[PDB]
Amino acid sequence: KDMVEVLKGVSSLAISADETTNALVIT
Amino acid sequence: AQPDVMAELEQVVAKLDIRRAQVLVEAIIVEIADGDGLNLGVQWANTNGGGT
Repeated sequence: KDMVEVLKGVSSLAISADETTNALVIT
Repeated sequence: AQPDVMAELEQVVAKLDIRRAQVLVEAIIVEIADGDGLNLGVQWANTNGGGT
């Protein structure tokens, strides 16, 4: 969840983080 | 979605639906407390001379 925000800058490319498996889904 | 995205979403889902592992967390809080007060004191009172 925290990494999504970090990576959003780099993209800003489409990101979400799954709170459950704590995984990052980027495209 | 398009069949190309369907196959892409199908891998995303399979990775994202991985059996999340469980954690047993034991905490151990140990505290120990004590201490020693001491009150000793001597008073002398004399009718003729005086008192403390």
